[PDB]
Amino acid sequence: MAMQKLFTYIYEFIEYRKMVLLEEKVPYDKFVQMVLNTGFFRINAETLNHGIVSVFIFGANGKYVHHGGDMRTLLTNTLNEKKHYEELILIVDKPVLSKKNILDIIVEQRAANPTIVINIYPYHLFCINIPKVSAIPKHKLITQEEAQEFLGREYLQPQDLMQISASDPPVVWLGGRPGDFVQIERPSETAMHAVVIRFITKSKI
Amino acid sequence: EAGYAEIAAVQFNIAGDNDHKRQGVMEVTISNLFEGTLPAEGGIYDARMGTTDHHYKCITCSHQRKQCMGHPGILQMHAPVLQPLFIAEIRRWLRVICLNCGAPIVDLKRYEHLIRPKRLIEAASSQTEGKQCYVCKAVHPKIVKDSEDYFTFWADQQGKIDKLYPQIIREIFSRVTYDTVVKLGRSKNSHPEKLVLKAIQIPPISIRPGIHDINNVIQYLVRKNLLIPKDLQIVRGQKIPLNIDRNLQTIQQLYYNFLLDSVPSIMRRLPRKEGRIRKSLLGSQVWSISRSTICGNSDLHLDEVGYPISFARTLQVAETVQHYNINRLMPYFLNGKRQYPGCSRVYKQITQSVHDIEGLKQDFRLEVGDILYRDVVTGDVAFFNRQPSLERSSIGVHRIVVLENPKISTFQMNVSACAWYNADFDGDQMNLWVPWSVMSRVEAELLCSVRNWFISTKSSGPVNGQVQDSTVGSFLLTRTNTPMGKNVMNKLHAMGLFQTTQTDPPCFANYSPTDLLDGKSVVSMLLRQTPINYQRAPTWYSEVYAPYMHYNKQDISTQIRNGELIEGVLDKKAVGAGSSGGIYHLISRRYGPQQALKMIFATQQLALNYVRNAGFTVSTADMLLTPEAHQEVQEIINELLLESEEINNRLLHGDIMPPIGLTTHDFYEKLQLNALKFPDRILKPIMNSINPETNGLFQMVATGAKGSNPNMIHIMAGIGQIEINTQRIQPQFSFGRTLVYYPRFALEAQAYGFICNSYIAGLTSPEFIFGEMNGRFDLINKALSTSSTGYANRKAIFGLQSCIVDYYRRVSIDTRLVQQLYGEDGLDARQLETVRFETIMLSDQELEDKFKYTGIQSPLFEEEFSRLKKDRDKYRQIFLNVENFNFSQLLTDVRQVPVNVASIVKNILLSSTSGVLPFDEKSILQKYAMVKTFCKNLPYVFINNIQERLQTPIPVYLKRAASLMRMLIRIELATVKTLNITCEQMSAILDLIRLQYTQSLINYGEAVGILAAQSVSEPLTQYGIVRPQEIFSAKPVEAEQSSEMLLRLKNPEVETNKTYAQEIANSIELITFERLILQWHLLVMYPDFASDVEWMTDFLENHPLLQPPEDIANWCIRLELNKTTMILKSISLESIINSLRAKHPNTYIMHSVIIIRIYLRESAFRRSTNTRMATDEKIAVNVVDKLLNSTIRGIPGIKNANVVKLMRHRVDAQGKLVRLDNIYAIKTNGTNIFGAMLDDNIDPYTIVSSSIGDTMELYGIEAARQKIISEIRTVMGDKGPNHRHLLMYADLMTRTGQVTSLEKAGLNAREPSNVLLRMALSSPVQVLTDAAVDSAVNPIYGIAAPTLMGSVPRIGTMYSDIIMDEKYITENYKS
Amino acid sequence: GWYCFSWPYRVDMNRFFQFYNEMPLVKTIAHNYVIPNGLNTIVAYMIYGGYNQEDSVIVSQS
Amino acid sequence: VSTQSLERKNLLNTISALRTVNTERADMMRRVHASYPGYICVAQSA
Amino acid sequence: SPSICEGFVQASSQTLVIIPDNERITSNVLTTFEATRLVAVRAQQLAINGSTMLKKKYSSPIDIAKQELFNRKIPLLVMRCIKVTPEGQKIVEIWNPREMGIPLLD
Amino acid sequence: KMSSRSGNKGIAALALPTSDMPFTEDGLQPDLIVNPHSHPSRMTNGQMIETTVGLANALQGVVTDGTAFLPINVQLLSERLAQEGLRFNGCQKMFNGQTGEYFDAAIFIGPTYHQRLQKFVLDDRYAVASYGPTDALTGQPLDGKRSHGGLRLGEMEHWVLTAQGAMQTIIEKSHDDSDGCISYICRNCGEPAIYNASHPIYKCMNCDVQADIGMVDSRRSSIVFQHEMRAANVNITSVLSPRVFQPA
Ligand SMILES: [Mg+2]
Ligand SMILES: [Zn+2]
Ligand SMILES: [Zn+2]
Repeated sequence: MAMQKLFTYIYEFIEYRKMVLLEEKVPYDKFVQMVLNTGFFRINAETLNHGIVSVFIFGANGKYVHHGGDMRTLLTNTLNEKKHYEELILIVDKPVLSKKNILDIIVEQRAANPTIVINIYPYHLFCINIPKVSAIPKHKLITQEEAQEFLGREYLQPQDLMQISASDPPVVWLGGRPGDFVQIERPSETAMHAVVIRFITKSKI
Repeated sequence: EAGYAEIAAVQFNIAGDNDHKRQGVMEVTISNLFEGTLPAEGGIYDARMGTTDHHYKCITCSHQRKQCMGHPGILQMHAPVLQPLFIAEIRRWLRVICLNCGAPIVDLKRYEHLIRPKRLIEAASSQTEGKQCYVCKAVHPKIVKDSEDYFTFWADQQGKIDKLYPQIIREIFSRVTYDTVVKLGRSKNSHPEKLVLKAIQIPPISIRPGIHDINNVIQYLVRKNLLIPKDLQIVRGQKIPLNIDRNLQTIQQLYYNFLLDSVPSIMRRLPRKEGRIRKSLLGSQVWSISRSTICGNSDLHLDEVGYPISFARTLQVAETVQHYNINRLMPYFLNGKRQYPGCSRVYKQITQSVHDIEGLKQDFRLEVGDILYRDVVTGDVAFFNRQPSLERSSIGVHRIVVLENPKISTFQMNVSACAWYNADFDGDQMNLWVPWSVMSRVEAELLCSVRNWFISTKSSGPVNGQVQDSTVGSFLLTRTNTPMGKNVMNKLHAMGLFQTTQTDPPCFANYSPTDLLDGKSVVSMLLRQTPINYQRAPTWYSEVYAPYMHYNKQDISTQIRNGELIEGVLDKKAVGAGSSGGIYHLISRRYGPQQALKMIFATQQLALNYVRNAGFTVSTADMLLTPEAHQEVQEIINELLLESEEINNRLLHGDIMPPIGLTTHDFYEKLQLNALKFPDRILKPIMNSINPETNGLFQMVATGAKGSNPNMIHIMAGIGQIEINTQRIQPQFSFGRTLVYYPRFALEAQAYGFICNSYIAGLTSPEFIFGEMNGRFDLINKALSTSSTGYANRKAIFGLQSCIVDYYRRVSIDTRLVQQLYGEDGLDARQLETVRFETIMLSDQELEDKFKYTGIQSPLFEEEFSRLKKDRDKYRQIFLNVENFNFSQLLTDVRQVPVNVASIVKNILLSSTSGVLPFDEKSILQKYAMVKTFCKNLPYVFINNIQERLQTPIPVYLKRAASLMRMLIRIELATVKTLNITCEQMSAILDLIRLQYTQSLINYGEAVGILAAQSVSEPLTQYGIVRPQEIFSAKPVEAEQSSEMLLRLKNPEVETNKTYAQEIANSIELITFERLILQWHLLVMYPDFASDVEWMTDFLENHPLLQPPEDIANWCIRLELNKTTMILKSISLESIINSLRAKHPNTYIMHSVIIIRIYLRESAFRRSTNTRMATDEKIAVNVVDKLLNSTIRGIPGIKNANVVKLMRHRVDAQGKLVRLDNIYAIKTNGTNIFGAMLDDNIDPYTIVSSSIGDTMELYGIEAARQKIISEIRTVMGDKGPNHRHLLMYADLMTRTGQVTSLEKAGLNAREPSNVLLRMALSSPVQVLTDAAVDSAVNPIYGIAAPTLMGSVPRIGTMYSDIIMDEKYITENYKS
Repeated sequence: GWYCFSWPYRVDMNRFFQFYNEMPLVKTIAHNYVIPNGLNTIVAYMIYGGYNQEDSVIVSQS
Repeated sequence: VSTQSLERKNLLNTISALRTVNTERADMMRRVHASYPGYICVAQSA
Repeated sequence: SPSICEGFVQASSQTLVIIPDNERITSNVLTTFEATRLVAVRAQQLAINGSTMLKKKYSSPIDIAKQELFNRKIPLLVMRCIKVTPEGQKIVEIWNPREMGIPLLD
Repeated sequence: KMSSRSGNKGIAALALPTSDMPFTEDGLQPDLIVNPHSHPSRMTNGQMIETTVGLANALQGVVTDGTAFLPINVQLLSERLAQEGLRFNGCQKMFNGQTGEYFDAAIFIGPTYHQRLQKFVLDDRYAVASYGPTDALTGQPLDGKRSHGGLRLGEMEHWVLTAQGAMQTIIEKSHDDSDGCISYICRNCGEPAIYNASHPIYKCMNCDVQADIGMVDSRRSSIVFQHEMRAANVNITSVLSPRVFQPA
């Protein structure tokens, strides 16, 4: 049921990340037909900083996943267009993350494009509205200035904090880049609730 | 001239030739050990390498044996030798550089993107044999490690086999440039040439005294060194004589065995529990210590220990003679070693020597500055220790009472002090040492006094109280009626109860000799010193005993008002040990733990002095049933056996049908286990036989002094069914017999452990054996108590011990945050009180009636009530969510808080001179603002009063820490509750709230990671099975053994129908393709296939759409489907077929109309290009294996699924929080969180898994942190530790962003640079070897790093530095 | 108890010879084959001052 | 050979030492087994 | 080729930075550890000298030190090391036990 | 340690004179006073039946057989007491020996067979003083009473004393009482130095003119530990804490 969940929660993800859509939303059966034929579905969004974010949803059997050459071709032909790109989210099935090859093309395209964020994620990260899960505390991104004043009061360096991966599901839904700080409000059975600040490190892939 | 220093860091490196030649103080030249009495000069025993003999000094430092640490020596090897520890390093250096030029063969700009301590190993991993150089064009040969030893390598140039002698290896490594080392992982200090040694280090004699067996290996090595030619030269491939080859391999083997033999080795001294680190560095043998058997003494206070006088004259206390104690110390000096108390030695500072007191001068005097070593006297403090030391109350400081009777050799202590040490008087031994230093003596009395351990750090509740005689004696004393009538005593006997308490005696002047005093009147005389308020029911009142026994109404409700015992008995509930909220816990909370210990002793003497006039005994007739009551028990037991026989007769006729899931065997045994349980009415004949007013066996049980109801039933009525592993006696005597006495497949209940006899009646041989089997199990599990938790304790401590409280109340590991605030509230576990929040459950109408103030019409009282609602709703929302992501953790209105504000208010309402105050709006308006401002400034408790005056901004995490206390203050100090309190009395209440809140904060520099490890490892004793070992090892999902899940239903309306829950619970379960198939065959065709060719006929005519397609080669995978299971779970044939050709489009099924025959295609075989043994047999089974695992219906990983009934809270339309009991959900067997979200019958926002790894993978590290707390909490049980000790495990294990373990792998990830901590844990030799090749810098912090370096941790009393106040001394003192 | 009947003819390490021994008033079959090593002490089952609490006994000095 | 020192604390200990037989598995073999009655004392152990 | 002591450079000396009194963040109440340490140090130093401004006479260093702490006459200061900057500073807070809250030391 | 045949072992805690022990109306007084609270959880009923049976044996003049698995009847054994002139429960009116006051309760007293367990307190009793035999290598006391050495504060005792914050006790026991010593280290190289105040030696074998020796408190087994690591070609360098200076 992964694709039906994706077709709703990818747009809930785009809305939660404060992005407007650059296309028209197609009926669900049209979505499935494009994924099955073209091999992927492309969603464009515009951030507040007028940057373009493109999301690629890949089928669990397409040519772009099993063969590195087609994925490389798609990445070169997507990163050569006339848009002000800010990030590429590539949504794949979970086993694709254990396949070394496609990960190597991802790392070369990161190296070949230093100002573009190339991220590859599994399906489960977008099959539910992650911020609304009960078990997940409330995450928020704080500015560099607020974090700097917090650390100056605390006599701390950013490396002294607890750290959170940039591929942590709530940090992905926030858009947390490495080097940012995420304030987390969590339930406590001793103080009834607590606040911590974590330092976003590099992603798993 | 040498100033005071402290080691800040330790750097690890590899020692080369230059280091040995510069550190060494001499060179070993001869093999002569002793020329004469003195050691031979130039040998391995030379006096330049230190002195281990008491005749001669060290030549080097001119110190005696005690002050000389030894010095190293040099041995110039005639032949270079490989370093034994870094042999692997040598190997992995021979693989990545060219043997002819030294320039690297691999590409330097390929491995540079990885972290430095890895890229060298990665480069050595890739194959290099056959590769050719670029600057010298020399093909790099193979490097093959020999298997006849540990060090020799062979160069293999396409079959040319040569032996790489260490001279050749040094020549190869000498041409490696420094840039090659730097830019391919290693440091400038780890140049490979240092791996081959020509000058070895002979260790100092202080390391090898006993001029040992190491001295033989050093002596043998020096002798065979001399045989080797002085200038032997080795070139590549050169011929050498075999005698030299033997000598070269002999010195290398001797050196390798000198270091790493069987890891007489230098490195074999380190590893094990008896090794250097754990036995000599992490432990100690100490002087000035004693040990003896412990014994009881009811005349000792709880913080006193009785010390035998013979021990008091052995152990001493050092007293520096000054002008203020010269007169006090003179009697000790004059008594000497012949009269007690005396002394043993005097340290004269004008000669700097210690003189024994008996062989001492006649012209001797005590000068100011001498140190007198006097005896131990009454009032001295002493550390008291019982092993194993598992909690921090295992060492406590007691005031010494010297037992001057010479015939007593035991350590005597009060029975109520045994709760600290988990001790009893069956032969336990305890250690005792008396601090002799002034600094150690101060902190014994101020820090380590046993009053500090009165409240448990593990459980936050009291430890001490009455045990066994003051529990049953306090019951008898406060009992309303004696068998002699009213429970009273005359004035003389009331006075006699107090003549031992060692308090100030009360006044009995207003009592005639014939005036009678109640037992409660006498207790009230003692409790008036520390007036408390108490009201609970006693242990005496049990609803179990109520039907068969008459209770006196003024005994079953204990009440205390300002220290007056108004009614009720005192027993285990009030005065018992470990009783939370009892008399002594309340006394400690108002007057301090020392005042509570003084009252335990004082009420103990009233209890004991009462019984010495009332008597208490147990006899054989206390355990004997009346003949009428014996028949009543036999009737009850026959009913148990008759109901057990009814089940057997159903088994005879085959009338036992189990449910869906259980077999007939397990359903039969469940029926038997429950049919053979004693009814609650079994206590009618027991309670009919006994008189509760006189029976001593009943009164020990009923008051909670000792024993339990099953003990009374076993003794008096019957033992019943023996359950082992909640199961009956399983037949282990040859296939259906439990014992030789019972026939095979016996159906009687006696054959499986039902004991119809009580102990008082006497068991028979089969019943004795079954009871023996039951008893032996408990002994074995108690034997696993020590071993299982002991190993888990040491791994918990080494993972947690580096966590120490900062000056911000944060928890850090030297700089790195583990917790932003300790416990998220910043409080000590010994300073908490459980208090009820009384707005949580109220409705919007009840809350408005109770808490809305309508007396004055001002907007301030609308706002005051609105914050009450907001705190109410916020509390509801937070802990209603906590209920969602837990299995069975429900909302509570009772919290642990630093301060009990309700009791503080009422204790000031009673001691007031004013009654009901007149109405006064200004006073009410003034009081509201003072409470409002107090709550606003409350988080400044966490900073200081300087920042509160300046009103500097408060950090957000400190605002959140004061949220519970802000909520509580606004409840208990609401206007509707402080009407009678004056404004002057309000400022008194606020000051006392803020004082008690400051006193409850955790101390700077407290080792709270050790506290957590101690507190969580204690409840594992009553549990160390697989599940704890899965939480603490961070085991992945596939490694779990007890994975579960808790799926809620899609709708709060549909949760009520149990039938609807069963519909969904069957859908999600994994019904794969294997279990549907009863028979299957992998393959004019085979016989019995005429139906198949008939199936070929009728299937083709059904629909001509599809036929055996153009691709079908040679295989016939025919199966048949069990039809019972298809009906059982309502599977359909349409479902099965459509499932099979929607995941595997490599087949055509021919479903027929049950049989199924799967055929395949040739296209399925040729995309196996990654496989070059791909036959037809294996790949056909492989695709069957990939087809048989196809999910027919359900969620993968969900093996089972049951419907369970949940207890949950919810807010009504009236705002009331009700606990709904009629809620159904699914508890699967196996976790798949993502599978449950791809499903519309399950609510996706409340999926609860018991898997930490599955929660981390799906939800993140913050949800995995909460999961670790929940998963540890279940393992702890019902008496698990405080919640802040669980946050300590979870915050440490998740501090890096990933869930790390408490094993060596986790310590390596969290603290990689702390080499000394990691060596102390498991395996020093491998840890030290890695640290040397990495040039590891190890900053000194924590516990283990300073302990291994011989220093003390900067912790506790040493966390803050003391400096001398110059500006105060120059203006107040004179030279 | 009577650990051996030849103790004066031995040089033992940490061995105890008890002078007086009694047959139990309630004996069992095991005392047909082993010498009893004990005394028939008069025991009172009672609370007396709190000195026999938790597996301790009060003994008669006489 | 597995031998022990004859610690003659009393005559009962002397007789008991001469009739003493010496040897999850570590906990499975410390049980009281159903074949013991008559040959191994069900009560006597450490 | 060289020795480890060659490239070894000793830790550079530090400057003691003292936080001004109005910017101190730690508590104005002695911890039990700090009070215990002050009394222990003062008791040992009274075992050395014996010179004290305490008005009443005692026969033990420990009693003198305890009363000096309680009566606010103890001639010591508490240094709380907040941070060590890698530029070479040691930021500390100086706390005067004569002017702080004294914990419950029964 | 004493014990009855039912396995109820106990330590002799107090010894009272004849005139302080309790006595019945007939002058019978105990040899042992055992707590009634040792019975109910341990369920040692054979000791109570033995006292009941043995109480009438003594007056009858007989020794009876109380072997296990013989038929017994505690009701008939208690009636045997009443036929011998005692109470059914075997309890008697008893007086307090110290005050002469009768208890308001009959006390269960009678002959129970007791044994002396060979755990002598004098054998387990031990105490050392500040000095004695010392191990040659580590410099710590020897192991226990047999060697006239010291007792052990093991690994778990340092965990407890660290949890308590008792660091000045750890110095006193693990340093001033076990094997503490003074180590000298050169500032400029981190290697051990050679310092001798009397017979003045102030030298480092690695600098020899840039020697800056500071004394660090250590303990001998740790210095032995660092020499054992250097003997295996792992170089240990100790970075000392830097000097701190007030500004200006
Ligand atoms: Mg014991
Ligand atoms: Zn020397
Ligand atoms: Zn030096």
